[PDB]
Amino acid sequence: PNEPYPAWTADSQSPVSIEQIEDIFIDLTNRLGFQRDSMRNMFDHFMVLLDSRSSRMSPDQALLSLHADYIGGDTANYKKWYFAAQLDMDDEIGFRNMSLGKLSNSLEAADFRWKAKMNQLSPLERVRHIALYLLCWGEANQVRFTAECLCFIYKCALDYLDSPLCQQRQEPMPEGDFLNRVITPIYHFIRNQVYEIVDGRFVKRERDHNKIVGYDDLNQLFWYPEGIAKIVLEDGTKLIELPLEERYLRLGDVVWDDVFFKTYKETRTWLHLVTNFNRIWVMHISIFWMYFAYNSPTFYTHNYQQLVDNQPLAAYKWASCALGGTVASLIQIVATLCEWSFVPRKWAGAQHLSRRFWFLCIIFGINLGPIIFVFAYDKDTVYSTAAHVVAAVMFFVAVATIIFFSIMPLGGLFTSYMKKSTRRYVASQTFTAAFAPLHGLDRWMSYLVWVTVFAAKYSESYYFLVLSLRDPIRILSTTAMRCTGEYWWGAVLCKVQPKIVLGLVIATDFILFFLDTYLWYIIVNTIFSVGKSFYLGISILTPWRNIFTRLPKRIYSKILATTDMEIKYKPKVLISQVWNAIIISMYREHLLAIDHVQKLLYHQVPSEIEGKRTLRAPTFFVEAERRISFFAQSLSTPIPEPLPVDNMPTFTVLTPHYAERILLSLREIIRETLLEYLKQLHPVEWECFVKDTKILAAAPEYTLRTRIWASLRSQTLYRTISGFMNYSRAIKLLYRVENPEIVQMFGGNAEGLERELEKMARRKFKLVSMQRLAKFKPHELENAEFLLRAYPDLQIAYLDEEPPLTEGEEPRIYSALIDGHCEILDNGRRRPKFRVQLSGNPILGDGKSDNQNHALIFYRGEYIQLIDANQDNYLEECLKIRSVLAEFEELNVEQVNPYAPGLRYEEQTTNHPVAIVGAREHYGHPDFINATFMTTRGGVSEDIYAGMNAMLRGGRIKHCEYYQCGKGGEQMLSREYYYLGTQLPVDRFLTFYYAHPGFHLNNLFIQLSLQMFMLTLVNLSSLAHESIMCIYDRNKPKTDVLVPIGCYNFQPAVDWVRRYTLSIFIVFWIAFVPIVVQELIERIPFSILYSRFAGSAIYMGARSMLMLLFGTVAHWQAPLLWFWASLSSLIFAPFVFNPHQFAWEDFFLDYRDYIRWLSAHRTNLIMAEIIPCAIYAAGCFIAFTFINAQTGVKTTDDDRVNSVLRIIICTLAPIAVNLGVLFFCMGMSCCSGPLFGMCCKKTGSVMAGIAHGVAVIVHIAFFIVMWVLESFNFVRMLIGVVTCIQCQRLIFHCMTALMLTAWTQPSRELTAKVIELSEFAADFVLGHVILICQLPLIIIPKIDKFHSIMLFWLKPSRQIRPPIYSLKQTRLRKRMVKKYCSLYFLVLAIFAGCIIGPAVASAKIH
Amino acid sequence: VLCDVFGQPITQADISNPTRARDERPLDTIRSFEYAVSGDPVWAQQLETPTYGFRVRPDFPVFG
Ligand SMILES: [Mg+2]
Repeated sequence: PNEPYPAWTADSQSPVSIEQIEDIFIDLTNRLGFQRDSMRNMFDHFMVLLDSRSSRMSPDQALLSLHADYIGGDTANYKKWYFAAQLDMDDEIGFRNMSLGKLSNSLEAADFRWKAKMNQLSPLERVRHIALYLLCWGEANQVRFTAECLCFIYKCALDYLDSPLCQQRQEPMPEGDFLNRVITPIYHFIRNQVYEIVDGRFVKRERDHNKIVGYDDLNQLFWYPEGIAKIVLEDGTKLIELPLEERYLRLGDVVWDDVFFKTYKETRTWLHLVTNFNRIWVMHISIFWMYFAYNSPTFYTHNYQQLVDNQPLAAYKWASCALGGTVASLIQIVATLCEWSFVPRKWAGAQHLSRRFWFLCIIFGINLGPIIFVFAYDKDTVYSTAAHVVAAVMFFVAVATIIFFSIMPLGGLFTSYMKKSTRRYVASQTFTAAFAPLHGLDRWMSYLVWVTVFAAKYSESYYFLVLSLRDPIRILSTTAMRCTGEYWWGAVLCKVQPKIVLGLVIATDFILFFLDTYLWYIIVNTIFSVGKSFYLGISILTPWRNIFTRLPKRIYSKILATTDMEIKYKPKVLISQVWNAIIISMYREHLLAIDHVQKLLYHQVPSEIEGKRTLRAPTFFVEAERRISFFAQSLSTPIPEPLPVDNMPTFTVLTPHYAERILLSLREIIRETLLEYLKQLHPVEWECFVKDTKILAAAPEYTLRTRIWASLRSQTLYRTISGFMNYSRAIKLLYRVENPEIVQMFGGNAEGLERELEKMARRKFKLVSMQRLAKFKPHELENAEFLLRAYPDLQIAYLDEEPPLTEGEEPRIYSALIDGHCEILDNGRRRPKFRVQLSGNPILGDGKSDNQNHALIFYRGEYIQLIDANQDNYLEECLKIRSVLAEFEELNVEQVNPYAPGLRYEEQTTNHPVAIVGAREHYGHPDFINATFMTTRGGVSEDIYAGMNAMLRGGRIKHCEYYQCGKGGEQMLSREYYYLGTQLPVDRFLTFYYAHPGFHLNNLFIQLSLQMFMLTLVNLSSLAHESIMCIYDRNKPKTDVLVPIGCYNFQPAVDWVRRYTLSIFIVFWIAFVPIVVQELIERIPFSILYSRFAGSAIYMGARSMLMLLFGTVAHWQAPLLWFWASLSSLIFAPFVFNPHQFAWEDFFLDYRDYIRWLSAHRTNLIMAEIIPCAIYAAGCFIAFTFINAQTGVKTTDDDRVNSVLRIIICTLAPIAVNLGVLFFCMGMSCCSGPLFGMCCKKTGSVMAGIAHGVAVIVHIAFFIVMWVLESFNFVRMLIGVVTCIQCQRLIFHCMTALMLTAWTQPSRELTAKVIELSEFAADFVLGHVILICQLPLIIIPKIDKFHSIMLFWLKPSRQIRPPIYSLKQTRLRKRMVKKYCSLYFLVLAIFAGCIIGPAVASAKIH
Repeated sequence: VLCDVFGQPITQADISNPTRARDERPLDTIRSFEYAVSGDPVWAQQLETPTYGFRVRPDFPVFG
């Protein structure tokens, strides 16, 4: 007691005293030239670590465990780097990792020698080894992000220290030499690639991301012995050619601009998709090919006809299905070809691909040869049983190839066969392939779930495929709608329509094949999760009172560490002191009234003459409710038992801050009013507060209390700070409750007991970083000092700057630390505890990471909790802190000597530690961090990237079920995805894929399938309209002629539409279920609402509506109602829930706001993406031309006719008009600004309106010229309109594609402008098309009450009158209402006239 | 004009922290931090900077 570090200094068994640890730091600082004020900080850090680990074990074991964790153990990063780089043992480590299951001048001898060397060290040498690393780490600045560079520096320094040069030197090295010589050049290299100097300032220069060397690129240089050899000095000699004791002194002469280089480069996203996830398309496409090939004998049957039922020879059937292996073998080759563009060609490990390619092509040739032999006509003309045997063998060979390529990962396919001395792996196995294995039942569950899923899916899909497509294929592939055709090309334009329809059907079903596996995965996961409850014994039928009645025993056995105590006191007196504390804590927060308190408290009233009558349980056991219910529910799940608070470790809470509010000002209270809004949100608390005020009482104290009350209900830093200070009082309460002898031995001296409790609370619990504390406004400093006065134990870190020493040189930048006990200087500032100099400005890139990095050197303890600016905490949740820390599995383990000679690697039980623990209501956002594990392998930040890095390095991630945190996309082309995809085992790969990226891929596939079905529907409806129909049922005989003579069979085509509609409806229902589950438990102007969904299923929605209308009018099918209803609901859902949209005044205010709102090899790679648009446009054009071809009626011979020239005028006229308008604008005094300033300051709006008008007029002309022929036919225009729009989109996309790869630059600007005008014109029409549909809904006067009824279904159901305004505002409101009603009606009249005029014309015109 | 805790003055200022003495060893900083919380004369009487200085104590072992 009364000592700085009781666990180490007060013990007589300590091997090294504190006075012998201080001198080691002093000597190292003298010899290497570190800064002194950083040495003091690191001494304090090391002593706190020693104090922390010594409170639960012996000091001798604590020092050894720290040494093993930091330098010499299997969990140390330094040993891994040493073995990977100096001894060149990466291949052996990868091979050992591959075959751990069978195991459970060489690697074993090297490990034996390392252990033997580490086993015979004195404690002083261990202390020196740890101190040197900590001192190096404390100065590293931004080099802390690169662990391997720091390891190299540490090795060089250690080698220099033991040499006679250091030992025989007389004078000490000048202070500040390390930072000036070693760190500053690397910082300069890092900074100079992002920023450039202009006019004396630093400006962020812009370049493509592939020419910037990030942190990960520097780190990967120090992974290989070849990378080390590239370090070169100025005179031209290599660093490694010098002896080992002189490399440190010359480390300041290295020129870094000639060393580092880019190691990973990005390309188009589809290349990354193909390469990363190759194992899935292999198992999908190969199976689909076999399924389709086994059921389509027509394409390879001699003179096939179903009537003559001549089956093809079985040899052909078996040979055709054997082509599945070739597809899989080709996919792997394509995937390997793409990977060759990600890595440098000469970097280590890149030579594996060339070896892999030859094996892949050999396998492809093997799979291809015998099939070519079988298909040869020599054995076709003459039958041979040998060919049948060959086909039978090839079937099994193909199946085996499919399985082999579906299981084994891409990285590591043929390692064992090469046996070459060159690098056998593409990536380093030590740092990118250290996954932690699974053990126990969880391993078997992973196999079983996926086996069940795939067995269900593959068996289910075949039953639908064998029958939904057997008849349509047979009917479509043999029919012949003969005509004379169009002789400009021939009769080919009409004879191939059924085959095109068949191809479209097959293509749609191929996409539909991908959507079943997600469904089956969801179903199987749900079933297994439900089933596991019976093994876990979860009971939901039990009453809540059966939970509340068992609460005190659970509190006694799970919250208090009463097992270690001797049983002198009764359980009830212990439980009471905690229950009363919680209840009283809730009262002081104004959550309960005075009358509610006595229903819950333990009472002392009964007679004291008998000791049993002393205490009585409350009647409760014989926002407050939510918290109590959660506490009671959470105590039911099993909890690890805690340790006494004198044995618990130390932990720190870290918080960033930037421009957030500390306290609310008086203006924010009395002005708009926030006070009334809060009072009408939280009344009962307000009456409680006002009642409590007069109990104790410009009214300064009352004003301050009002400020605090307003702050505690709003987003402020004070709320979060006061929330998380509950950790101290919980620890003090537990400490005083768990041992009453200390309480008794004070004998009424309350002050001494309070001081003793505070001293204990300071040891175990510790920080806010304010990067702008030197730049605050005076009222910000006034608030900042309030926190230090209110909470004396709070620490603040900030950045400080000094004028340059020499004139005209960059200023110096420091980092400082202060707290509430610091002396106040006469300047008004507080005296800093530490100041450490940095080499430059630390914030280079945006984000919180650089804020956390500079303040990270001031943390203490073993564990860190990461929070943010706005988070909440409660007293009940803080009582369980000791049990949460037990999830890391280090508090109650056996201590062993890591350097015992007999131990083997496979026998060790501490190979994979726990890195992240995340709370939930195996990735996740981190809450608690293992400080030692994470700070030696990089920073602490970015959350998902941190999780991936921790998983890749070899750590584990776990979740806590009984804790709650008060919390309140396409960029992933990264290295991590590539490493996970190309190296994980199959089951883990499937589990990873079907969670994060599979959701987005499913969302894309549904959208693609919708458009494919729409195209198929257009083509099928056109064919049905042109053809002569016949109707029949399944009661048909084998084959007979139908009553209409010579018609064509198309009923299965109709049936396919029904089947597809049912399937897509089921898929939509399953995908919509979670939204219903989330929403149904809880019971804005038009411009922004439109902009939110703009480009999100609205334009594609309208394009689909046009094709659906065409497919409806041309031919009628019953299931089309479902699509109509679904699309209408999708379009009009957002406007239904808008509050008070029915009102005329709101409607026309929104209308006014909307109207005013209106007022190398890369060359072919960047343009290969245009093909899908071309295919879609070609399909639409063919569908358009088929109706024009007049195929249904007996065609006249040798008469030519065409309509393609009409279409090209249709597509090219508006663009020409827009270009002419732009030229006219250029002609009209474009060289003189004032003319445009005086005539129309925004003259582009006039051109936009003209463009919209002419775009409408050209469609009007389309309709007129078309109905010249058709006075009563309507179907024929819509497909042409769709074709025109698609051609416009294709032209715009091709122009943009060519643009992406004097009036040269004005040409680019005009190319941008021409699509901009067309886009604006389309949006203008779409907006009014949306608006006019809602007119009848607002006309009825009863809509108001019915919409207001919905307010009762809504949870709040609270409405308050709007603020008062003057009469002139009302007059302007009614005038604008008049104006916009008139404008709306005029626009609607124009729209109606546009349709009704041509109706009269069709009769009056020829 | 500047002074340390316990009132003793300062002549040589640290390069990084201008408000701290140059030759003060870490144990003195720890004792000053402890004294800043509760006023105890016992903390001030255990200082050892002037008698030893920033050099290592005599009979410090030798490494290599
Ligand atoms: Mg959280």
